Amino acid sequence: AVEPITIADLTEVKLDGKGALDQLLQVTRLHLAKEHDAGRLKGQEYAAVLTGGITAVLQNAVMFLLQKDEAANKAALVEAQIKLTEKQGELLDKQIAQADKDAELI
Amino acid sequence: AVEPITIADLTEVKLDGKGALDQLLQVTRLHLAKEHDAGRLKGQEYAAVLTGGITAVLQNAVMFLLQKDEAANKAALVEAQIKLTEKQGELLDKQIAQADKDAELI
Repeated sequence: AVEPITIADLTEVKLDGKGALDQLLQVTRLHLAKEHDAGRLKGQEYAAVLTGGITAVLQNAVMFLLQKDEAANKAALVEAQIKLTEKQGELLDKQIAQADKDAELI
Repeated sequence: AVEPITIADLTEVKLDGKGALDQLLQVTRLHLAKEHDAGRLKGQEYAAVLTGGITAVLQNAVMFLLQKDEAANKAALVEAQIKLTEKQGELLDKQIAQADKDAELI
């Protein structure tokens, strides 16, 4: 169950790839494109914003990939522990009555 | 019970998608649109604010997705432990009386 996360997983070199960096850049491009299509951006702020954003987007994507997968696993582990505590509580509920019946042997 | 959070979960590439980034951008757009509809914004501050916000919104969404799911699981685990401590307290309440009755065997 060990899928090795690789540079290909982060980003393949193609512009239209499926890497996380690639798709974040694509969505940024779409938002800027709609903004320019409406009368609100010239063709130069479009480049300025993207170039400014590149490194921050990279850092965020790197942060995302490392912590992404294991969080769901942690949550499932927690809910399994929830059920386990349910059962321990039930056993102790049995325990009190068992001891109370055991009282008079002494 | 392991749903793998993916890039699609974070954001699909479409503008009108259901990704967290997409919906945060949509709500920001709605607030700015109402502000412009009232006589309070020109069509250029609208672009300036959005472009400035992009990366901060991205960072906040990434922070949100990782910690979102497991918090509820942690809370449920805590309340299960609450019930467990209830039962342990009851058992010890049985314990004191048991020992007091056991006193004279020595």
